[PDB]
Amino acid sequence: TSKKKRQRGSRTHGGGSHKNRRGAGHRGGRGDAGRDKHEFHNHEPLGKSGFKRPQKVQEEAATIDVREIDENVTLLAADDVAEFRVDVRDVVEEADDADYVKVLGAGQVRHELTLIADDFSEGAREKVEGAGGSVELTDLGEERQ
Amino acid sequence: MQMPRRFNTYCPHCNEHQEHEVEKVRSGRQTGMKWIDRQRERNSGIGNDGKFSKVPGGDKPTKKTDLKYRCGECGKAHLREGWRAGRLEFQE
Amino acid sequence: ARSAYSYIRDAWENPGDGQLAELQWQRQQEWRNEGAVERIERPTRLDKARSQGYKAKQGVIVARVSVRKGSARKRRHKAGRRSKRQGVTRITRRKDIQRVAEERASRTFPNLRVLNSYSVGQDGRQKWHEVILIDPNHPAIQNDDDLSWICADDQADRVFRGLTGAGRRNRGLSGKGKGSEKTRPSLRSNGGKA
RNA sequence: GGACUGUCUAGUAACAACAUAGGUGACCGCAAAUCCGCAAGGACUCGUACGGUCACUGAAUCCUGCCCAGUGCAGGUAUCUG
RNA sequence: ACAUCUCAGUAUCGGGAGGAACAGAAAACGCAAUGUGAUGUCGUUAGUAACCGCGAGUGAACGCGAUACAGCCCAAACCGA
Ligand SMILES: [Cl-]
Ligand SMILES: [Cl-]
Ligand SMILES: [Cl-]
Ligand SMILES: [Cl-]
Ligand SMILES: [K+]
Ligand SMILES: [Mg+2]
Ligand SMILES: [Mg+2]
Ligand SMILES: [Mg+2]
Ligand SMILES: [Mg+2]
Ligand SMILES: [Mg+2]
Ligand SMILES: [Mg+2]
Ligand SMILES: [Mg+2]
Ligand SMILES: [Mg+2]
Ligand SMILES: [Mg+2]
Ligand SMILES: [Mg+2]
Ligand SMILES: [Mg+2]
Ligand SMILES: [Mg+2]
Ligand code: NA
Ligand code: NA
Ligand code: NA
Ligand code: NA
Ligand code: NA
Ligand code: NA
Ligand code: NA
Ligand code: NA
Ligand code: NA
Ligand code: NA
Ligand code: NA
Ligand code: NA
Ligand code: NA
Repeated sequence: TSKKKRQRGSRTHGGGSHKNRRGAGHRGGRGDAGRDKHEFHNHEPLGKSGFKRPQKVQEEAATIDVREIDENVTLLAADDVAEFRVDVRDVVEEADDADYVKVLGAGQVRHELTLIADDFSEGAREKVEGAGGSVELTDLGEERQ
Repeated sequence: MQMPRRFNTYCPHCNEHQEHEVEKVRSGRQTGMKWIDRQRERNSGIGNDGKFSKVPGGDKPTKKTDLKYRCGECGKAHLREGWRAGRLEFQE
Repeated sequence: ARSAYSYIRDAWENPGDGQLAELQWQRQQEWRNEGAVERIERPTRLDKARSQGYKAKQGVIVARVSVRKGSARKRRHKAGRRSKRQGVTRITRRKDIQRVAEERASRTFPNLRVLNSYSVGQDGRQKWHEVILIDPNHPAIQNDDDLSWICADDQADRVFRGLTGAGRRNRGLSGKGKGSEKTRPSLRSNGGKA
């Protein structure tokens, strides 16, 4: 039995005095009315902030953390088993409509990996060379200067 | 109140105390080419023109100090918080 | 070599210069004394006519139509209106003078259909255009592989529905890309927003 | 009290209210002044200053003083503003 | 409260076509490309970009997945009844 189904006989259906549930006055105005006066509480302040750049000048990067790669190496049997080597561009999902692929250094690297990507970070590098591994920058990756 | 035209104080640019010269900020002219100037033309037409139909506000009994502190050596200026003053006159 | 037609065209690039200038000064005097719709035997600008569809044939008609210059002839509000809608003077109509002339002509010839039109000048208070009309019932046209299409039922009263050339342009259908989001495939379908 | 005959709140007001002749000022020579229309056009007007428009006062009799600073209208205007 | 805004290009008014109308073979797009390739419409893009007493509110498109697919004729040049 629902709350609704128990209202017959209550007269007010939970509204308190029958002088309550009338029009927009019981709401303090239609929609967002009074967002700076009587109902300013818990409303983001009035104002203009910052600027936007034209969408066709914006770039969307494809990210991936080392932890993800390293945790699935033994399962990624369909990828080169060097002295491990994996072209990152083939691992990441959503790599089609992306401007490039970048490897981030989050997590551990318990293997000797030879990574191929368009861009890396310090932590990504240090952790790969920390496990006696290399990092190979792609031709697109040659855009660093 | 009176105020010395030149005195020693911290220059946030050199990062060491130096002699600054005090001047009153003059109003820079309007180019009339900012976004607000364009919206006035676009949005104004037949009948009332919203905000662009309003007229100048009013006046406070006393305005704060609008000054420019210029460093004697590096020559750059910095701004400071003002204080209500009925009149300001520099000494020398 | 240049066609003889290319010369009529060139003179009309500058209706204020040369002989055409003197010609226009003379003509308009007789024009101002004529009606609103005057059927004429030969087009004033041969090159433009033929370019638009004209043909020296049975069932092809032409008519000069004068319309007044200026904005809308509107009556001031008689009941309550917010300031935005109390205008009279700066209000103009959304249909252009050339499209107005085309209509006043098609009504004079209730059996014919508008093919196209062009401008033939104006003075200080009126504009003249020459509409080209076609008899959809004459067999000379019904067998013309160039003009027969204007015989179909769906071409009936084509001017009043904006299917004319000047019509389609005034409806903002020129551009095929940017700026034509609310105009194509029709103004009415896009909630009337252009 | 209103000069008089006259008009009015169909349905709580018939009056001292409105009208009136009479007095006064204003605008206009007619392609006018005043007014109607979005326009095409129209009333006044088959009229022309002894006219007709726009107002005030309100028969007759005796009269109708002073003020142009403010507001209004109108004319002029070196110079200022525009 | 209210004047821009909103209700809405809605109600209502004038004119007109059909069995469907309108649109339509780029002076296009601009995931900028070594790329797409007429038009409607459906799903999505997205309440995103953009508007706005920058208040309340308002509000696309390119692309994509589908449906269905189809491209052609003049004016002129050169001929001249
Ligand atoms: Cl941005
Ligand atoms: Cl100051
Ligand atoms: Cl027609
Ligand atoms: Cl594309
Ligand atoms: K309103
Ligand atoms: Mg205005
Ligand atoms: Mg449609
Ligand atoms: Mg009486
Ligand atoms: Mg009574
Ligand atoms: Mg009585
Ligand atoms: Mg009685
Ligand atoms: Mg009386
Ligand atoms: Mg009198
Ligand atoms: Mg009199
Ligand atoms: Mg809207
Ligand atoms: Mg408000
Ligand atoms: Mg686009
Ligand atoms: Na409750
Ligand atoms: Na109630
Ligand atoms: Na509320
Ligand atoms: Na407030
Ligand atoms: Na894509
Ligand atoms: Na605009
Ligand atoms: Na017709
Ligand atoms: Na528009
Ligand atoms: Na009597
Ligand atoms: Na006075
Ligand atoms: Na005076
Ligand atoms: Na109110
Ligand atoms: Na607004």
